[PDB]
Amino acid sequence: GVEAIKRGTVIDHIPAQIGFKLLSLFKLTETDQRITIGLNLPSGEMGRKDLIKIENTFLSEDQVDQLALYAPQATVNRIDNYEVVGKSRPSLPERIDNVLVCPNSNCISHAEPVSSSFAVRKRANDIALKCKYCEKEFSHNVVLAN
Amino acid sequence: GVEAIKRGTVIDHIPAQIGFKLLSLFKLTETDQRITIGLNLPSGEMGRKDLIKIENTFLSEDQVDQLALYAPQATVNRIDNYEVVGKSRPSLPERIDNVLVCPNSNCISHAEPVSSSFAVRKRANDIALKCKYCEKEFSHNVVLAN
Amino acid sequence: ANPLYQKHIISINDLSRDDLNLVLATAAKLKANPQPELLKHKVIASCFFEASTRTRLSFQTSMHRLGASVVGFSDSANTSLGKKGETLADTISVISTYVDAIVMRHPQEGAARLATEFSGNVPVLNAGDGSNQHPTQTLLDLFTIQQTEGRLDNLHVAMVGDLKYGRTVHSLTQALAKFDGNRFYFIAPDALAMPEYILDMLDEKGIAWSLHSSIEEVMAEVDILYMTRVQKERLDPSEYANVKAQFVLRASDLHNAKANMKVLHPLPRVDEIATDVDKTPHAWYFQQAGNGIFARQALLALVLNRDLVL
Amino acid sequence: ANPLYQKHIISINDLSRDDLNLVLATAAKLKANPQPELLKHKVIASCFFEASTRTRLSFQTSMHRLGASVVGFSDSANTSLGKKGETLADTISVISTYVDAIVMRHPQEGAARLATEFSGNVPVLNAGDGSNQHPTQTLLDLFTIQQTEGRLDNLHVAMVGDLKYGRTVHSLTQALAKFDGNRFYFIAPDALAMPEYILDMLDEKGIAWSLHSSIEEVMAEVDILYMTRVQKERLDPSEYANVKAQFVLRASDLHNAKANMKVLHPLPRVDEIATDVDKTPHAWYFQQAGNGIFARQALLALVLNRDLVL
Amino acid sequence: ANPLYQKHIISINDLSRDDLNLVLATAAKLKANPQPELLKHKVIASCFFEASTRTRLSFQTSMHRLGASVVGFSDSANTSLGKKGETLADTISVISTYVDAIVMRHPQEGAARLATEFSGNVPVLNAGDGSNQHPTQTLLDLFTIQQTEGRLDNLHVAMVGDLKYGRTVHSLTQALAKFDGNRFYFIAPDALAMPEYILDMLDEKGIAWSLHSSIEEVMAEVDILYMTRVQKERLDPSEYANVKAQFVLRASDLHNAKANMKVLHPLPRVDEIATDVDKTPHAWYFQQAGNGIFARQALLALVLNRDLVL
Amino acid sequence: ANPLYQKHIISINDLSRDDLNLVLATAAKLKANPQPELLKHKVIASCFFEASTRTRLSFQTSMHRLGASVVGFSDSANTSLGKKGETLADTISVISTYVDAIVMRHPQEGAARLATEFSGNVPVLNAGDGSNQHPTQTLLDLFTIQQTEGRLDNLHVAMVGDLKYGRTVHSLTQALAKFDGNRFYFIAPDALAMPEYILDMLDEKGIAWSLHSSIEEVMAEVDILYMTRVQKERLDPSEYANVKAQFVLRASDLHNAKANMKVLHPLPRVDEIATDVDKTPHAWYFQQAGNGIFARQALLALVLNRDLVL
Ligand SMILES: [Zn+2]
Ligand SMILES: [Zn+2]
Repeated sequence: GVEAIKRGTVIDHIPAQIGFKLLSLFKLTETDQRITIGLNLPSGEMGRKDLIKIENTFLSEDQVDQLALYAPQATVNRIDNYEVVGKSRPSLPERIDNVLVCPNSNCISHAEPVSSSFAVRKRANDIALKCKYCEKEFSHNVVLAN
Repeated sequence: GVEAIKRGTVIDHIPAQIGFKLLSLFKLTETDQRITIGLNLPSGEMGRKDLIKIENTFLSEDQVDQLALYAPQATVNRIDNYEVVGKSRPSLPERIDNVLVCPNSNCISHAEPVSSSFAVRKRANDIALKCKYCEKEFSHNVVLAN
Repeated sequence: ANPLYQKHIISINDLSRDDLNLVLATAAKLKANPQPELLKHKVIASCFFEASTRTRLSFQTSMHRLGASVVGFSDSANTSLGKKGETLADTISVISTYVDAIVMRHPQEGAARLATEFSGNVPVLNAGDGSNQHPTQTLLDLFTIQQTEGRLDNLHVAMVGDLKYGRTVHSLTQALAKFDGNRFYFIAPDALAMPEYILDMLDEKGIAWSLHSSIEEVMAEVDILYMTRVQKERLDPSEYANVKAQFVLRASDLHNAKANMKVLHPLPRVDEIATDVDKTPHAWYFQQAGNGIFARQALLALVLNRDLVL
Repeated sequence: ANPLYQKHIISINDLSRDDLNLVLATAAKLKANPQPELLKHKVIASCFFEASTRTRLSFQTSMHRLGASVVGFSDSANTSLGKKGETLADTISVISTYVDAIVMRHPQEGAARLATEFSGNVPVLNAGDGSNQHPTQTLLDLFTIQQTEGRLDNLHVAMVGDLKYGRTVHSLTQALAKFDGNRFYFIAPDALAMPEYILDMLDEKGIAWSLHSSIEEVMAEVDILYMTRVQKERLDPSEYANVKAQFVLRASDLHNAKANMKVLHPLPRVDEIATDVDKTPHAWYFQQAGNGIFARQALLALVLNRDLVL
Repeated sequence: ANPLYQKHIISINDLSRDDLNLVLATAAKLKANPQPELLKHKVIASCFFEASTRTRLSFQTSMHRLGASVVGFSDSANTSLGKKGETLADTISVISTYVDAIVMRHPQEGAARLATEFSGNVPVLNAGDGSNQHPTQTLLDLFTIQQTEGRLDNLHVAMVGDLKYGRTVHSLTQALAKFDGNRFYFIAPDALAMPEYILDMLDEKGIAWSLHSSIEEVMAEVDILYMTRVQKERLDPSEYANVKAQFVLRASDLHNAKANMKVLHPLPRVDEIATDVDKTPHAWYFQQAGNGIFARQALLALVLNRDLVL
Repeated sequence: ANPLYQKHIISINDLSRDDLNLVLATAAKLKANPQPELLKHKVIASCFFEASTRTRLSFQTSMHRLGASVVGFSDSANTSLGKKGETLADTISVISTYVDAIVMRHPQEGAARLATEFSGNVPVLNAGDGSNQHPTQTLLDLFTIQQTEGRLDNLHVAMVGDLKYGRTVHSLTQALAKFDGNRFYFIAPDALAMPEYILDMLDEKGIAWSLHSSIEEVMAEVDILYMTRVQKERLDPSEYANVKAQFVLRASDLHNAKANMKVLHPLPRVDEIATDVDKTPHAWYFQQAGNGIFARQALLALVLNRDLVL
């Protein structure tokens, strides 16, 4: 099945349907290097999971941490020569950039050459994300209805 | 190329970087079945291809033709019992639906709950796409832009 | 003489349940077998001092569908003179001299009641007056509820959206609390809840009501989902966009809905009902806009005709 | 059932020559002996989202001249709501609920075709849609050409002015190239010539055409001089005023014109036809504006009446 | 380099306790002994994309009293900006190719902060960015409190008026929440109450606050009475008037006020402070507008001067 | 007296090769070692009868950096001018009774030149007179080319974009046609091609030019790539988009460009130069706007100063 290549990253244990979000959002397709994706993989250990293998590619630390918001319980696995040489799990990053959208219609991020940037704060029952620009704090549930 | 699934579609010899563009655009990923995807493969011709295996779904004569503006030389092999029970090549449609966007900025399509649609005509060299609504005709290089 | 003959239709509070019922009966009759020359030779004035293209065209189609002539205007601008000097009083005192009935939308609460005092014997009908009344809307709404539910008594009606400022939700509650056994669910953003007096009338008659936070709490109990448009501009854009995971209706949420539940909306519906909702059977707001004809035709037939033979 | 019965009149490309001919026949019949109560009891909506007083009054006179009621509006402003939220789709979905037919002018190419998808069974008729189609104008134009020339086949038609942007000249060419033996002369300022696709349809069917530089080259061959208004503002004022010794028509230039040549113009004609042209017999553009009635009456009689008895 | 040298003053959040003290102490010295040539040969863009004549005239009078030249504009109506493609990022990239500091007012939240990514090394001071910030107004208010009470710590501050949308009351609560032992009384109608995240922030840093119904309740222990404008249009006309007696100050109310108590109000004052309060020692809203000059000069001296040695 | 002393800068046609060199050499010295008191005690009318905030702010920042005072207006909207009789000749005859130099932008071709018959001895600099001239923009462009290529002679200059209406590309072709051995590539869609009288003028003085379809064709030998704005509205929406791939620069296109190549564009830039081109060494449109200051100061120093001895 899909589980190891010579070198690269195996992103394992993504819940169903997030695998394509991650591909899109993190532009992981835009590399002409061997990616194998398997969606709706069985895995009784999940019920249904998704796995992406990017061959000869290593996700620098923070890249891993951005996945915290979407497939939070996924294991990034380093294979830097024929097997699992480093395991990693997503931690919430302190800032999430480029990928989110400001809920505030009257935020200026919307009409301009400006990457979104949000401050992360896991507080109480969720995570609050404060916009760089309009300084307004929203629940990630609002921000991710998107 | 790689190995087989339990009866479904194999779309092979898709131009590299068209692969994902089809997964997203025709929305092939919202299935409960194992979709296995290989990106930027050798083991098929013209260097690196893309490859998609949708398990159990079999794409209609129609959907097969819809790949034609992106994938025209792809092969929509039809699998039963790990062998190609049938082989389809994308032929050009006569109506491409809701995958394209009318370049006409004053075309009403834009602001409304209508799906886009275009009459397709001529073959390979210049493929003129005619908007259903404003009836203005464009070259496919212009329609296939933004 | 019919009960409503030559009566001024100005407020819903003013109409008794008996009169609501006569209006709804007539309307169910005209729909079915319409007499198209009943108001032949009448000249009705469509005086929209505030413009509303839908209403003005529903009312005017009605006048026509019964064989009536129409003279009238539209502001949200200055028509002529009436900007200075022309007091609504002087303007009606001259228009009573011309026509048989006055339909009128005006941007100030109480403009139809003032008009009455100058219309002489000409009946005036309220097509909306500021933030006060819109009887004609509540009538077509009752007709659609009656026509889908088979009754106006013992219903479970969820009212959602701008409950504080929606002219209509205020009136629909007054009309439906003139019938027995009804239960109301009020789902509204905190800052836009049901004003205290609606709720106090509701507790004197002792009608069953409860506030809620999202449609999905009562999805499966609701007979009627009446939705109003949460107006984006009376709110901060970061506050409008932040309410929960919204109170906007998507077909998905209808998944646990009764087979007979209908979703209603005065319209415009910009975003508070999504397109897939339109395809589901529970979709009933365009059908509703069409029942405006028979309701308003009913109204014009009784006010202008002594006895209705149909 | 007549061929066009309950058909949407949206594009000229959509009508076959057989249908063009049925429209023109009926119209020649109604002119002569008009049945004025044929559409009695119909309520037609005149929905001008873009305003055009002439068209709106030609179409509305037609509805009236056949015994029809009319409800409707005019923008080039905001009517009410429909500025935000009201999608044309929601607006038609509510207007299908009221009326029998929808006549509509809208400033966006394809607005009448979208409307179709929400008009239910109500037929919609295109009174102009952006820079795309205006069928009703081409019909009244064919009727005037037929009525003056006795035919629509084997004519020498000179098309002059803004050939690139004139909505009408594009359509008249499509309609006339559905008949045999026609020859076209295209006289236009360099920067405003006939777009390549008109000319390419013309060469597949192999219809005879040629470009020219001034009316006086074909004065004596032309059966029909169709003139469009060169819009001053889409041009530099020093460029508009510098073209040759102009392509504007003066009676003098008519001196070598055939006895049967007619000069046509949609109107406004501000300067491109001079006042003395008005007195000459070749003047036919006001007569043309009047044939708009019978053409549009034809249209409404067939779309709304199963079989025409006249 | 002084701390504020060449920094962009975008939000109060970005200013520390020490930065607030350094701006207020400088305003104190300039009020004292002015420097009319300190910014000579500097050119400042006064870019008011949203018009605000009151704030503009204070900022430009401050720019002039330090010797600088001013160029700029006040759109809202129109000059030629923010239209037909031309983005804000590109405007700032052109403007900071001529000026030494950009002062700007914009209708959208976040605009000043974006300007900052484009000015490069020219400072951007925010004169108002939508419902977000306004640091310069909070700085003149803090300077008025410091000037009149002698301290910014251990104060009794009542915020009276629209506290939900009050951009001013929010920022001054944050600014003042940096100093110690401040205690707050909030007196607002419920529709307009002080939002929860300001309240959360208060609790968290152990600062005390309390809601009160009437100004009467807390007059005796108040040090600073900061009033805000209720914009009538944030309520129905009906709703507005009905608060059983209101949130309007009259000089009768102040009879029990502390000798040092000052009434502050950001202006325009329309109805919440009665005329009779002006001739009271406590009225301090115009003297506050006056110190706008000082707080505004301080900032421009410190941002444009590596060392101010006064 | 220096050559330009007290002359009216109305057109590039009126400036000689030597005058262009004398203005550009002066701008070079002021960029170097500025003169902030050189125009002290002079008052300049910045009269923008047509609004143009971008040009106004550059001209007024230039007036300020030489020490002069500025009075003026920006109509287009309205101030109180050019209305109810009051002619331009009379306005200039009043204004030149107070000011030392008149800078003006007007919507009509020839206005600056007429002002000149009325100012008497006050100089009139033209900031834009309709589709006619704009000398000050051509002077900052020439200064940007001289600054970056080291010369104004023996250059490879591509003009890309609307070349028919491009007031800028016309003037710079004339200015540059005064220096030697310049060679031109014109890349424009045919609807917008470089007018024949510029082309005639080119041929006549033995200067070489060539039309090319795509920017690809000539990237390798280009020195200055001057882009222009296509105003979408000079074409149909349909026409606009359809140029098989377009006239828009992206940084991919520049991969084969000469080490010294600079992309110039008069701004607003909307769509013809993609964002990614900004972070390329070649992008020079904002640094060009920056030199607007210098070219503009040079002129005002030379026109108002009998001898500039720098
Ligand atoms: Zn934001
Ligand atoms: Zn289209």
